[PDB]
Amino acid sequence: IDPTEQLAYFPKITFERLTRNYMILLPWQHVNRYNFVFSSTGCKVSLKTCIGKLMKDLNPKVLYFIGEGAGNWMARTACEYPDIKFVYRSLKDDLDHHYPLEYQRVIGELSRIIDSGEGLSMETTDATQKTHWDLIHRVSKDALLITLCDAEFKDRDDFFKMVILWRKHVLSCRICTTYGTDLYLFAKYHAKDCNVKLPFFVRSVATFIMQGSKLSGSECYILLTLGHHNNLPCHGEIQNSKMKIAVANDFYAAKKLDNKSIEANCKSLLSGLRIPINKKEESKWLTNKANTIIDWLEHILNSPKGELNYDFFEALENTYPNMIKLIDNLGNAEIKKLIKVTGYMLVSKK
Amino acid sequence: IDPTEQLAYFPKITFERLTRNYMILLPWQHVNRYNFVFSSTGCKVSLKTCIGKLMKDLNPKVLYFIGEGAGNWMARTACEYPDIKFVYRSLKDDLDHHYPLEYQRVIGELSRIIDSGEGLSMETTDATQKTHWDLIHRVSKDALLITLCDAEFKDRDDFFKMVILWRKHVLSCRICTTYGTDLYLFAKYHAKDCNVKLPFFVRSVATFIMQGSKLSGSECYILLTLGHHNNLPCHGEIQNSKMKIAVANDFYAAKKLDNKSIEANCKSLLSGLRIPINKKEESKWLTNKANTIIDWLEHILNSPKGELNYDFFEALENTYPNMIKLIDNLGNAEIKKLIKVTGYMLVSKK
Ligand SMILES: Nc1ncnc2c1ncn2[C@@H]1O[C@H](CSCC[C@H](N)C(=O)O)[C@@H](O)[C@H]1O
Ligand SMILES: Nc1ncnc2c1ncn2[C@@H]1O[C@H](CSCC[C@H](N)C(=O)O)[C@@H](O)[C@H]1O
Ligand SMILES: [Zn+2]
Ligand SMILES: [Zn+2]
Repeated sequence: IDPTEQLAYFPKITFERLTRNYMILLPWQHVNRYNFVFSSTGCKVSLKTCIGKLMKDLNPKVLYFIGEGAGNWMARTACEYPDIKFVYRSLKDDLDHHYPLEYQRVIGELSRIIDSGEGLSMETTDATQKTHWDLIHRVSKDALLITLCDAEFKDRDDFFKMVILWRKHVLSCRICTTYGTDLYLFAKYHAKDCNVKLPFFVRSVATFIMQGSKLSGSECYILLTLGHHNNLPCHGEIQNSKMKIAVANDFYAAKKLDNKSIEANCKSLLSGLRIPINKKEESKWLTNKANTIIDWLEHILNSPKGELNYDFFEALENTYPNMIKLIDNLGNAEIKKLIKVTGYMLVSKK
Repeated sequence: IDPTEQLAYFPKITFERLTRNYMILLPWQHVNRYNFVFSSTGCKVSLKTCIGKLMKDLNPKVLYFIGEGAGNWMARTACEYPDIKFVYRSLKDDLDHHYPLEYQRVIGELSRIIDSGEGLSMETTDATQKTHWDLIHRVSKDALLITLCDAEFKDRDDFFKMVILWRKHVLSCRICTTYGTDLYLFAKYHAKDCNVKLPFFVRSVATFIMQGSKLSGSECYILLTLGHHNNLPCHGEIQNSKMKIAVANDFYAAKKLDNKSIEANCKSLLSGLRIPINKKEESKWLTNKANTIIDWLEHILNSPKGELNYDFFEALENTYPNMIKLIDNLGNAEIKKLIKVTGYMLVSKK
């Protein structure tokens, strides 16, 4: 139940601040996330590593987490800083997690989350709605020193709607205004448009590019404060930083592995067993989906041990026939689950 | 959506009214129930076959169904009599179905169920509680001409608690009393104690022994009316009637087979495909449970075609090694699902 002891199940995070390409089809950023089931985002972004000096400078007693889904990012934060309380908000709908199901799993209980948002309307859970930020202090009367946002907006221009609303709150809140300009919002951002100017009095301190970010996108985490408005990054800038990481850096695997989680993800993709190789250095009964799953994992089993980097991952994709049959027959949720189980196999090899 | 056309998915019911034994381990009474998923009871008992002449004599416009789980018995009744409305009650708890999920499936909608019991307490859903029978006319102001009970009471002596309560209602109900003694309760009964006398003024018209009843039990359906109280059956009497059926009679299979249901039950026991035999007259990747499932179904595939009766079923059990490994490794819900899929395979053979 000790928070600092649970961090051993979390992997070492590599990031970068602000002609060789890989061409892969699988979400390989999920290799070192085998120890997690409902949410996975806690493995790509970490507060102690990315904005650790900022957490020292302004010691927040309460952290405000918006658009947090299953709460894995919040969960790692609970392990990294075992004396910090949390305020949780995530969009209330059928399609996504609106309860910290992963936090509850790795931490044990919701005691440290003083306000989980239990008993709130669809409107008061949406970061793009004024009433959400109005009811943010409904329990915690602590200022929004550091506000974390990981919301995956359907129309990406909703990012701005919540940025303006964050600004509007910190500049019109009895609690927050007593801290001045030294208030930060660490939000996930996709570069839909190049060199876009931030709303009035919103400044980008730093742009963070994650190793655990999907290689094909333009996803980055930007530290926002109150100050003279500047331009946001662009697809190009992020893409070269993302690519530079993939070549040089290798994916770090969690020091300790949670067997209960490994087995959870296994049962989750398909109800069938994983095998250790006997090397010591018909399948007609399964459905088309169940076969493609086992056949990929068989290829991983038969494949030798290699460094956990996009060089070796590209090789595993190029050494497998029916790669396109695979990506078509398995949904985005299944392929992500697949890589968690694949990464475990690759870590447990030799 | 036509009720009479949906009866083709229901199997022909064989029953009996009131030294050779089989020794089987699997619930074979589930062979002809491949077309059903949430509930299965509709295949062992039918009103048009068992008490068809009684439904003619007193034409009920509304039928009262208590302890009905997923509502498959009610569903077959809807097909057998396409102009009858229903009142539904089943115990409200987490462990069992308290909504007619199977009726909704085979019929399409809950339009014919005038009172599904939606918005009732745990107490008003329990047949052993006075308030249940008090709120029975909360919608339907039609007398309890024929009341059907299939409740699977934890302590079997709760059967009497509801029988006395049924009596107490029909003899103290403004609506019901206007019909006199000619009121019937068709209830499931287990012979816990031999020759037990029914409560005062409750008479057993007939005792019904089903082919689709579990061979090892003492389950029977007894038609109860208001009259001089008589004795209930006993384990012995039922057992010889149950055995007499198993020897002579063969299980009738549904004329038409619902592919959507067959596939539902398949996915339900394990997420893997069923194969047609190519005769034209490693498995290390699966878990211990998934293997025992496939290995049994492989034995059924390799086995020749035979009559759907306990003679052939005993033979299939005696021709299979690890029969005890099977019954231990698979729960009562899984083995029941297994036989539904087994029966489909046996029906689809040659
Ligand atoms: N407009 C909006 N306002 C608030 N939350 C939103 C939103 N649009 C999407 N979301 C939330 O954003 C989430 C993206 S996933 C968040 C994962 C999280 N960082 C973790 O590690 O657990 C979704 O689950 C959804 O509930
Ligand atoms: N005391 C009680 N009062 C009412 N219902 C009860 C009960 N004890 C058990 N039950 C119900 O009895 C059901 C037995 S299964 C009923 C299946 C039904 N004939 C069909 O074909 O769909 C359980 O689902 C449970 O909800
Ligand atoms: Zn505030
Ligand atoms: Zn009445």
